[PDB]
Amino acid sequence: GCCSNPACILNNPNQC
Repeated sequence: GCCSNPACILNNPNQC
């Protein structure tokens, strides 16, 4: 999901 690095990390909401 977002544990590695999709666009999630940029905002760092979920980050997994």
